Amino acid sequence: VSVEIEWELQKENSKRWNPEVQYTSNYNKSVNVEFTVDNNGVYSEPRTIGTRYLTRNL
Amino acid sequence: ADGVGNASGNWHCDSTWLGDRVITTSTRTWALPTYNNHLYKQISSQSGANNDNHYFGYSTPWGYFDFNRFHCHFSPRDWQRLINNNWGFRPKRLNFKLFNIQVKEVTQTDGTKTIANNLTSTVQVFADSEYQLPYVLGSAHQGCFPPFPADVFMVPQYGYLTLNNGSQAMGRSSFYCLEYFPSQMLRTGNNFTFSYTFEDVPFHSSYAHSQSLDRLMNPLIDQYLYYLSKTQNGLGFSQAGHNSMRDQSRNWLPGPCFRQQRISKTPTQNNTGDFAWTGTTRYHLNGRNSAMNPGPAMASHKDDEERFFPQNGVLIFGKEDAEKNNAVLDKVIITDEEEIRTTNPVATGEYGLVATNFQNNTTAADTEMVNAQGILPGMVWQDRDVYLQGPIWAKIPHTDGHFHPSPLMGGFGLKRPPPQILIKNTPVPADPATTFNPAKLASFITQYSTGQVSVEIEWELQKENSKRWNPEVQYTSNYNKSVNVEFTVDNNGVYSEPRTIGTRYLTRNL
Amino acid sequence: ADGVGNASGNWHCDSTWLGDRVITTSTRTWALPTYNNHLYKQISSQSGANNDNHYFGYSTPWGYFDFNRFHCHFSPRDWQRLINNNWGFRPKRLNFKLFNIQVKEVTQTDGTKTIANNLTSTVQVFADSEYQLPYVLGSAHQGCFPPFPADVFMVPQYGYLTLNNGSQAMGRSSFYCLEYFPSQMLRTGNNFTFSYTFEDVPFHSSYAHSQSLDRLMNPLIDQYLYYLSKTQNGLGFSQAGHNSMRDQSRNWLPGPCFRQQRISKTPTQNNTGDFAWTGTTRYHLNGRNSAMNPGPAMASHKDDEERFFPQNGVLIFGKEDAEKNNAVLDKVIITDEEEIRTTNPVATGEYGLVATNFQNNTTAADTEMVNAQGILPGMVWQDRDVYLQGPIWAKIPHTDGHFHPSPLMGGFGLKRPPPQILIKNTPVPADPATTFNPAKLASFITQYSTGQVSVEIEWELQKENSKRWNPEVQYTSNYNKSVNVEFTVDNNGVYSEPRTIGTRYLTRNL
Amino acid sequence: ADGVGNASGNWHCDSTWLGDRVITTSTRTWALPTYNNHLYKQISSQSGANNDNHYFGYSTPWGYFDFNRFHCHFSPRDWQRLINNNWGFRPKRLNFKLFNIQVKEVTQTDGTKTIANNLTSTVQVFADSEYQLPYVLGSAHQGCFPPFPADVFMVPQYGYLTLNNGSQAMGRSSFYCLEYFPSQMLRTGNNFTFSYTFEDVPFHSSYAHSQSLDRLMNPLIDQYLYYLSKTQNGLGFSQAGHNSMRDQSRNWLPGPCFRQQRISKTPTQNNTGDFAWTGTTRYHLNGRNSAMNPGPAMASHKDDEERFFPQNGVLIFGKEDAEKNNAVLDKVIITDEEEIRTTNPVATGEYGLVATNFQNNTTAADTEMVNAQGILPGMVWQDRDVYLQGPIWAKIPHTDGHFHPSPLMGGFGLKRPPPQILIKNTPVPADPATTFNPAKLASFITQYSTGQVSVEIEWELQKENSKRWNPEVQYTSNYNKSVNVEFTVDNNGVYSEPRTIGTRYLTRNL
Repeated sequence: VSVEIEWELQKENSKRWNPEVQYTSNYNKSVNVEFTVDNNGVYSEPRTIGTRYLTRNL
Repeated sequence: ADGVGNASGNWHCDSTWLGDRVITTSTRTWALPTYNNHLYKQISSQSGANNDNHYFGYSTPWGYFDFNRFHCHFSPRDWQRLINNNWGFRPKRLNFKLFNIQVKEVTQTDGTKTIANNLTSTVQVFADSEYQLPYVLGSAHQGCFPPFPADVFMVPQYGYLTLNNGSQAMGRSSFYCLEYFPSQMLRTGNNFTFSYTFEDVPFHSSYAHSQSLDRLMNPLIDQYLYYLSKTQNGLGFSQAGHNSMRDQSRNWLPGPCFRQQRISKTPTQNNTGDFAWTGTTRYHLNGRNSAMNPGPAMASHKDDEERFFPQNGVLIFGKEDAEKNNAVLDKVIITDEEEIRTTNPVATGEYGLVATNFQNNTTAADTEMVNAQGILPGMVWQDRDVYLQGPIWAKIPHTDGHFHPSPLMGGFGLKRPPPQILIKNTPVPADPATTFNPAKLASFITQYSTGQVSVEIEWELQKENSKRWNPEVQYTSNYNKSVNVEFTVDNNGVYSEPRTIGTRYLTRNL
Repeated sequence: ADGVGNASGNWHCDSTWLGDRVITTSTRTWALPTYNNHLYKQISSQSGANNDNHYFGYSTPWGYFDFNRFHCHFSPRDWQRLINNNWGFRPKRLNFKLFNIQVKEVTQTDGTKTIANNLTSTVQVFADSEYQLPYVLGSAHQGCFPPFPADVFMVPQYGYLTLNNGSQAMGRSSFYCLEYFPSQMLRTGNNFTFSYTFEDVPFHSSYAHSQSLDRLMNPLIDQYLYYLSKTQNGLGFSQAGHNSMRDQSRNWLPGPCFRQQRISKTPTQNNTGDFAWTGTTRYHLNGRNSAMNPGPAMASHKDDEERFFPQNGVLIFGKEDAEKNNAVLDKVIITDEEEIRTTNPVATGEYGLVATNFQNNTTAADTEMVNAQGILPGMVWQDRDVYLQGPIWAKIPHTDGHFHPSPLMGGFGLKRPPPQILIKNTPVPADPATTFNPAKLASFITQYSTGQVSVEIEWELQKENSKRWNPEVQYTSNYNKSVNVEFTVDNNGVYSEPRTIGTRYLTRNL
Repeated sequence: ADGVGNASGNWHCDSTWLGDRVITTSTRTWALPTYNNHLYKQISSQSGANNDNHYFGYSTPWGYFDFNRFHCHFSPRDWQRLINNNWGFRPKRLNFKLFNIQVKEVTQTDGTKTIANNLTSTVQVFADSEYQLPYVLGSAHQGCFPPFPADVFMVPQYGYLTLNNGSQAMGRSSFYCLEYFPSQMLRTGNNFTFSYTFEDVPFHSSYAHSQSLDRLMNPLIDQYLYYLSKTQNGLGFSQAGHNSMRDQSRNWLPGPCFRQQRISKTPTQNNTGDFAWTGTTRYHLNGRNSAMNPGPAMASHKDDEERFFPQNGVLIFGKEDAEKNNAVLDKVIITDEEEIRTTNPVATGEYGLVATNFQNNTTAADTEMVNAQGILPGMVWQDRDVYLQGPIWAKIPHTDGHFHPSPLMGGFGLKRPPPQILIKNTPVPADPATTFNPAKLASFITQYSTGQVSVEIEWELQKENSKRWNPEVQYTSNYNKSVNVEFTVDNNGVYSEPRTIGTRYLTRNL
């Protein structure tokens, strides 16, 4: 079974000077890589990821 | 843009009444200092402040122009023409111009100040037309064009707030550098012009209802519907009619309310303790309390109660000589929303009574007051009135949802309001050292600027088509003699606005 | 070029992101003194100087404009947009403008300074577009456009060096008179514009490898090739596989290295003597020693050694309040090249081990460390990263030969770089004597100039096409509360860059 | 794509010699199991492994096709035709086809296996043409097309490595899901075709020099230049000539070298200890040591030393019956690079001698050996030879810099090499439960697939234009009688490649 979805995007036009908060992987070493399979082939989603990172004025 | 000896604009101050439109034009003289000694600064509340009062933000070297009050554009006579003859009005478009720029340099010397023209200095100006900066118009700040066209005013300094946690900042807090925008640079020969079109908005309602929501029926005829008129010794049902209007079935409901405390203009009728804060109605947001002022549109008092007003529920203006802090009642002017008592609950009362239990042979029927009531289907209401000295528009916050976005201080809610116009004196360094120093320059020539500014607004009018036989109420000057004439200068040249003037005089049926 | 009362340019400071391009525009206010009291001067080192430090050259009355750092053109947010989303970028073209020229005269008088406009004075400017002058951009000097657009800066003085023998000069030493060039002369109404196109250069690599050069094989499958796995009691040969990756045959070699001394950020782990000079790696040229700083691109430390850094092998920036001399470790920011450890040797280790003898029945096999290794066929390497506060380009020396001319401090090597832009206040003599004197005039009116300068650069971007499933590392602000916001002004108006920001976040396979 | 009873391709195995081109075509029969029971798995080294051997990566359910050895495409006779007649060759283009797909299902039952056709099952295949996956071809792994066209081979399993720190992973480590690519799905009637064009690459040099770099002069004539021929009792200078060739001035230098240990094929001439690891030349990368095998192209031995070979410096192939671990010398075939001794240093010697001090009246002149020497201007060298059983191409790592990217195991360096072709049996679930279970399905029908695969490569040839009078050396079979014929099957049907065959037979001047 296949499903294709087209999504429309709204770009960011901010004049903010300082850097934004951004979703990032941890750069440090670890036993497993987040959002991958383990040694037994089980895929896992370690954490939830929302959408709200960039900012906007009221 | 010609040069030193040629004026770059003329004085346009006028009002033109054309049919279903009125065009106001206003010109004033302004003066702009150097703010913050050219620097941006982080600003925040002190450690000892109440949590409700903490903040974090920045002050900028820029100034900005604010024409967001009705008396910037309408003379008192013009306002009278508007409100006595029209059921509604709204803004349509505007033009803005900055001209006759003059830059001055000030030198302290030994004992006295010396002022001279700096012919080669520039001022910078830009309009934030993409709404990329925090929008501080619409907070009812001072610094507008003065109501009397001969008065000269100081341009206010621009600053803004961002996310705070106590007195500190959060990672998502934003810092804006206004030099990171394109801006026009003006020498004394140059000028700046901007034009803008208002988005469609509904007419402000300048009228009062001549009917109340609970008396919309024909007083001569009974209803065909029945209500429960008797419980004692068995149920009984009756058709309501002219002798019981409180019992008739109806199609609509009064508007929402959030009840406020009741203050008396008679001093002996008030409690003598300190309830100024504890008596206010407040909203709780991220651990901080804010007064809900003025809050939802609600009538100020009911019939024959005109001595009372809601504690935080009405706009209050100062008289010309009023102090900034702890002015007495006689020095302020309290607006009165009584005209909306036909559709809106009184601000200091309950919405109504709701049933709380199940009545039976052994249990009486119980009710309790509802002091805060949100929207219900079938509700109708009027928004707060606008005033000659009150605000005009506000920016609707950019959010997923809002409901009926009429700004609660009154006026027109706009998604894309008139843009902020920012202005700054370009810094002119004093003589630098003759050996290279990498530090940023800290030594500047003392300067300020002055010029004229004009704004033209086209307003659309909604005419009155009433069949009312008897004369209307109308706003009028008093015809009797007096020591001064209202809305004029006194013997010392001080202009004053003696009273507030709303818009609701003509009437309309529900 | 119109005249006194008309601005000759506008403030353009913006960034525009279009598809595979980003256009930065930067404007600043500058001030230029008179340098050297209008004179050219021979300058040289003192007799007592160390031979390594001798020099001979000239200082000129001219100043020059330097925009050769990334933070001149990119706000911190813009830099974030760049590095989180793109695998590479390079400059394409630029425009330069000098405008709103103001010339001031200063008079000492009796007790206080007086400053006035000199409307008829001129400033001279020219771009050395034929590269006829010594090119001093690209030496990482101070005096650039400040990173924060509201700061005002002093234009640095131009000087240069030529051949020296000790403190003396050689017959082939060159002297350049900058008045022997054509230059434009500007009064307060005039402006100057220059445009330039960058030569084709490879994209900077803004990415880290997600593989290391020694792990490029399929871990599931053995090699068909054999290696010598056993010498004891006779030779034996094996096919390497997942359990011995150190033995597999490979196609490529790590990049070159020149080993440097290892410094610890933990104070007690360092020797307490004076090795600051004697510990550095140096090159010997015409009898003079120069530190090799930063030297070849090499990784700063290996895994889990992040407390160590190479003595002369990394760029080091000061914090805002750092002293010029002998600042402590906590006052500086040390860059970290660890991302290139996948292809490049660690700066503080050996390249490897080489065989030194012939083994036999009576003689064991011997090896020794190779601490300096030049290029070999089959080597691959990454160049040093670029930083928000680091340099952009350098002029490739004009020579018969060079190899891989990526400037070692980082950035883009250019045969024909952006030309030097030279500027000077034209001398205005004071009143001469009324009897002819042939001596050159020594008495001048004290003057300085100020104005605005703008530079626009178009950058080409290389997009990321990765099939990586899991999320990338990304540069981010901290989300927690803090007393100040990073990369902003403080309560006194001082802008500061708290940390260095490299370009290597996204990943790519080898 | 017609259906069950129609073949989807024909057997194409041929070689066509046309002028300056040769087209090889190769077809084989393959079999593909289910790998990893359909799962992706994280794989890593054990805790007890040597740091040099740690790794982190993933094994995938996919297989892949590898034709990256010369004997996949050239019969031994064809290779002879190539090397005896041509000075060079390079690949130009290729076509790939997968066809006659058959999917089988296996059932265990009670005592014996049962195999049947699954007519509706599919296999998935795609070519990674954008180079988005780790490229594991070019590591000399097993699993290629077998050299003898009648042999049937198992498709090898695809896996890859990413960044490791010890046995753990780093944030920048990448995970790739191959189902996140588009792929063609084939039932038994379907086929797959792919075509590719090689990028321009230089011809492999199939020739040996008939001159050595140190004898390029005219032996009959003296030089006009002088050298220092006498120091004793005063300096003296002479013109070099035929009797002193070691003293003549020359224009060029031998190629670079990194010296390796010397192993004897005579067992008693070797040390009896364990130097297998400690004797190797190694590079040090991010704390890990890797043998430099084969390393820079260097001649295996000097004249009359043919019993010696460099420890880690030559390709070594197994004889047909060689063990995987600790095979004795008689069971392996050691390649010999002696033909490049004309321009390249011998692998087991020094590059030369360098001066270390300043000679004077009291101090003798000193030199020392240089055992590792990088590139110098004026160097020339030959790259390593290619072999009938050796690799063809390798992917040049994607990096800022590389030098002379000829892969060190031999063959053609390619920025955009022939893409990896990945293939997998689509999983077919067994009967699921009749009540919904959200867990992923763990129970599958046991299947494998088989089919034919073809690859056609067009090669460009560089002809020989020599004026040499005397006959060349040529690769030849032995003409004498023998029990078996070289490069054939034996009485049991085992094909074997008895010896390695290089390309360098014809000669050319320097």
